Amino acid sequence: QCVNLTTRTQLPPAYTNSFTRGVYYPDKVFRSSVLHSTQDLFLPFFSNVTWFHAIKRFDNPVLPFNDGVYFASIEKSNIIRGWIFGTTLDSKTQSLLIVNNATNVVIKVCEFQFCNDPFLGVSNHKNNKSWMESEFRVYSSANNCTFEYVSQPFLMDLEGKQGNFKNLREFVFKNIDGYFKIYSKHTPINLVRDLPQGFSALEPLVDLPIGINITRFQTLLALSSSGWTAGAAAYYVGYLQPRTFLLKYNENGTITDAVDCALD
Amino acid sequence: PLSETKCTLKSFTVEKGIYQTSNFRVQPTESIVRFPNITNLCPFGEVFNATKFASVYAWNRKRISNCVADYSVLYNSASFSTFKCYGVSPTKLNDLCFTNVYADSFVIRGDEVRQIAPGQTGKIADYNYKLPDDFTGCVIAWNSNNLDSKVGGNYNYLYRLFRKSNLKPFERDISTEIYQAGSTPCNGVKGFNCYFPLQSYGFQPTYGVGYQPYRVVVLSFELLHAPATVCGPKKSTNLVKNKCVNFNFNGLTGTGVLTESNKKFLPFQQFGRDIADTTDAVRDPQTLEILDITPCSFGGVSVITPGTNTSNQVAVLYQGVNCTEVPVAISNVFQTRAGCLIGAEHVNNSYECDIPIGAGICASYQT
Amino acid sequence: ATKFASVYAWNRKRISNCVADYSVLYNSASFSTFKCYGVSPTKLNDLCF
Amino acid sequence: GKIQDSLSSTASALGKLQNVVNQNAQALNTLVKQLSSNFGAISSVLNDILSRLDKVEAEVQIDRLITGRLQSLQTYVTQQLIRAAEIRASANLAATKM
Amino acid sequence: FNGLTVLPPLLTDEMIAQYTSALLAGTI
Ligand SMILES: *[C@@H]1O[C@H](CO)[C@@H](O[C@@H]2O[C@H](CO)[C@@H](O)[C@H](O)[C@H]2NC(C)=O)[C@H](O)[C@H]1NC(C)=O
Ligand SMILES: *[C@@H]1O[C@H](CO)[C@@H](O[C@@H]2O[C@H](CO)[C@@H](O)[C@H](O)[C@H]2NC(C)=O)[C@H](O)[C@H]1NC(C)=O
Ligand SMILES: *[C@@H]1O[C@H](CO)[C@@H](O[C@@H]2O[C@H](CO)[C@@H](O)[C@H](O)[C@H]2NC(C)=O)[C@H](O)[C@H]1NC(C)=O
Ligand SMILES: *[C@@H]1O[C@H](CO)[C@@H](O[C@@H]2O[C@H](CO)[C@@H](O)[C@H](O)[C@H]2NC(C)=O)[C@H](O)[C@H]1NC(C)=O
Ligand SMILES: *[C@@H]1O[C@H](CO)[C@@H](O[C@@H]2O[C@H](CO)[C@@H](O)[C@H](O)[C@H]2NC(C)=O)[C@H](O)[C@H]1NC(C)=O
Ligand SMILES: *[C@@H]1O[C@H](CO)[C@@H](O)[C@H](O)[C@H]1NC(C)=O
Ligand SMILES: *[C@@H]1O[C@H](CO)[C@@H](O)[C@H](O)[C@H]1NC(C)=O
Ligand SMILES: *[C@@H]1O[C@H](CO)[C@@H](O)[C@H](O)[C@H]1NC(C)=O
Ligand SMILES: *[C@@H]1O[C@H](CO)[C@@H](O)[C@H](O)[C@H]1NC(C)=O
Ligand SMILES: *[C@@H]1O[C@H](CO)[C@@H](O)[C@H](O)[C@H]1NC(C)=O
Ligand SMILES: *[C@@H]1O[C@H](CO)[C@@H](O)[C@H](O)[C@H]1NC(C)=O
Repeated sequence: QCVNLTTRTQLPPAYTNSFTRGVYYPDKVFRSSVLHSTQDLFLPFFSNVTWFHAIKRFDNPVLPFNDGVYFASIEKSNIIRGWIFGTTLDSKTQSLLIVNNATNVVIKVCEFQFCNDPFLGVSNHKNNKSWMESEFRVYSSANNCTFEYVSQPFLMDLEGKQGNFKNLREFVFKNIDGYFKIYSKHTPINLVRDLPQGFSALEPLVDLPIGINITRFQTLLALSSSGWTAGAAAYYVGYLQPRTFLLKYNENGTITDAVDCALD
Repeated sequence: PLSETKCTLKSFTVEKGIYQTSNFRVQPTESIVRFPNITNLCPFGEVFNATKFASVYAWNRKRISNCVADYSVLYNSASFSTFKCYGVSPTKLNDLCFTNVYADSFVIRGDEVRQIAPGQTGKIADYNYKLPDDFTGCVIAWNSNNLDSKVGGNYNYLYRLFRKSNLKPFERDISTEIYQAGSTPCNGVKGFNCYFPLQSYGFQPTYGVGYQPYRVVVLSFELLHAPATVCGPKKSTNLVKNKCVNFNFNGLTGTGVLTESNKKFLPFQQFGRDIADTTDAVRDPQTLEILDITPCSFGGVSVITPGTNTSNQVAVLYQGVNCTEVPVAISNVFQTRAGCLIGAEHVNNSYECDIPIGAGICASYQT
Repeated sequence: ATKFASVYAWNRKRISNCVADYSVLYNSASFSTFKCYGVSPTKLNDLCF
Repeated sequence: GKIQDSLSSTASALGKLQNVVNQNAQALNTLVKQLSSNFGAISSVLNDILSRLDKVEAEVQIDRLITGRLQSLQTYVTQQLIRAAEIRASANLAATKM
Repeated sequence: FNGLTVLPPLLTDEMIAQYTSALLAGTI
């Protein structure tokens, strides 16, 4: 099935200042108390990042992927449920799908034919308490395939109702010679609408040998075709640059703080 | 040591003084190799006996991982024509661990094999397939007129004939859009200065040497930046700790003593380094402990001798070495902050210095 | 040219006062030997002699 | 007592001595750092090239390391001489004050 | 560790302290 969810009012995006985030391990080599420096595609400090917010509010536009993108979102009830990566997103060329809805972190690499506004429909909105994927509108066709990955199945919790956000989700996407390196860090925070203040490292979660061309990307939003209610969710998008950084490794060994060379 | 100091002073008599010589070293007691518990064989058999090779303009790249490889069969096989390596030694492939393995499948004209090498030039090396300047690996090819070439003409091995610009290493294009080589813009499927970007190899068994199709395989890999996934046919041996050994971890050679490490390695980290940016801690591929690495003691050998005429007895000093090292010759041993001392009788009653030693010690000749 | 002399009487044809298109020479496959020693083959189109 | 307090006052009062020990550490740290550079070679670990290349092809690659690494000692050792001469001149000044 | 070595000075911190004490003793 395939339905256009244009249940959104035309609102321009917003901006917030990326203070100290977007710092990830440049290599798989351990150091301790070393003031090592490295050059790599990095997000410069104190950068306006495009701000999105889901509330009714269904801001799901297509965003370009020019030279790496840093993503973050303060998450509650696991609203965000996947991402889309590719270069054409019309089954003409190769495309990437990453989905972590409730059970599987499934990654598939096929020339999928998507909807105009792809998503995953979740049933049982304001009735008997449950949340399960009813409308599978992410793609329609699976013409040819080249790769797939499946993590161990699980059962995450999609329940809760609180007055403030309790979980932060960070993810870094970049393709160097076709390797979709993933750097993530989850931090339990207590804020309302602002990006957390502080510094955190980004461990390499997974690195994939996909080796496909990528230009633009999209995210997944979870929910008779029209009309439903969404919770309060926001996320940000930042862009990396070829900027040299200084990295501090504590005596035990991990990134303690980072110093942007060309900031000031 | 008397002969050594004579040799290093270039005289058959040496004055009463302390002279340096060749520095002491602890030889490695044995050799140990550490490899992961991998036993399944790499699919090089199917890689090199694949029935159909993709057209070079759409050359197929296949990944190979988590397997055991033996490139010796390919090296020694006479069925192959040109096995030229560029970053590694062909016989030295078989004692190294590789992070990732690329298999590139494509068939070109035999006369065009020279253009596959890194840094080459030509229409094929520009917009069919190419290598970076720093290619690490080998190239292998062999004639295939016996099977690929057909009497009716093996025209199915297409390739790009036109391109706007020279593409990048390991970059492929599939779109067959009509090329607007001429000044005028163009569309449609044909036209003057509107040329199809493809033209096809014509392969028949009747063609002479050099023009026949060659089944070409290009092997690409990277070393020492990622955890080992493909390793050679070397067999792991039992680990020996706190002894000077010629250790080998996934190809990372070295020389020193291996000890257990208290540094907390994250699961993705396997290579540890110091402020010197040189390996000092490695995770054993067999079991996931952390092994500290340190080269066992080496120090200067400063011979302490009186005048040659006065005496021939000599006291050998090992600079900055604990006496728990080399024995006697090449029951009278002393420890100094400057190092271990052999051949001297330590005494408590003091005199004026004659031969400086280190950390306030001085040697002298007396009953 | 219809006739080329041998190696002893190799003819010299001085070329001057013209704009030279070396790109078409580079692209044509009719030339079996093509190697440059002092310059790069691709950039003959960007220099003046 | 002022000498007691003046010495106790600022930690930079001993800069005439601190800079000396810092610089040899700086030069050594710079000298040590050089081993991590490639000087145009395929790697920076002399054991790597030996295992990575044969006898007849590596023999030129170690030649790349041997030039830069040795040239670093010349730069390092010479820079030690001038400092050694500087200290030697200062010591003679100290001896006169002694 | 890579051929870098620090050899201790011949005069130890105690003796030079005694030297300074000797130098000061005669001075006063
Ligand atoms: C959502 O709306 C878009 C248009 O805003 C639809 O795209 C059109 O699809 C039709 C039929 O597939 C084409 O004939 C049009 O050319 C498309 N428009 C454009 C601008 O290309 C899309 O199909 C809609 N999706 C759904 C599920 O209804
Ligand atoms: C990756 O895909 C993008 C588009 O998805 C390619 O960029 C296009 O390039 C062509 C010709 O260079 C242009 O006509 C298009 O306008 C470009 N589109 C965009 C969105 O930029 C890009 O060349 C591809 N790269 C590789 C290596 O395949
Ligand atoms: C991507 O998937 C499409 C869908 O099948 C493949 O298209 C087929 O290609 C073969 C090869 O010539 C044709 O014989 C079929 O007719 C094509 N299918 C259709 C529906 O036209 C395509 O080959 C796949 N991509 C690759 C690289 O194999
Ligand atoms: C070693 O890494 C851990 C990372 O969590 C840290 O050590 C913790 O230090 C605190 C403060 O004393 C203790 O309460 C914890 O019990 C320690 N955890 C562990 C696992 O040891 C610290 O970042 C590193 N250690 C030091 C000394 O910096
Ligand atoms: C030379 O090495 C020996 C042993 O490796 C050192 O002996 C140790 O001495 C300390 C205290 O002096 C003891 O606590 C240890 O138990 C001793 N080691 C052993 C194995 O018993 C010796 O100290 C070293 N030399 C110097 C000058 O420190
Ligand atoms: C980010 O961009 C917006 C508009 O594009 C601008 O108003 C804002 O000042 C920028 N950020 C900073 C830190 O100036
Ligand atoms: C009532 O709850 C059950 C739970 O098993 C669910 O299957 C059913 O769909 C619910 N009823 C409606 C009308 O959704
Ligand atoms: C992993 O290595 C250990 C140590 O040799 C061995 O006992 C074990 O069988 C290996 N695992 C497998 C699956 O073979
Ligand atoms: C391919 O098959 C032939 C059988 O004739 C065999 O001799 C050869 O070893 C095979 N090649 C590989 C790489 O297995
Ligand atoms: C060594 O000493 C003896 C006397 O003790 C003397 O005869 C001899 O000449 C000395 N050696 C040299 C080389 O002068
Ligand atoms: C030096 O004195 C210590 C006691 O302080 C004694 O144990 C040692 O045997 C003495 N050595 C000599 C050579 O007199």
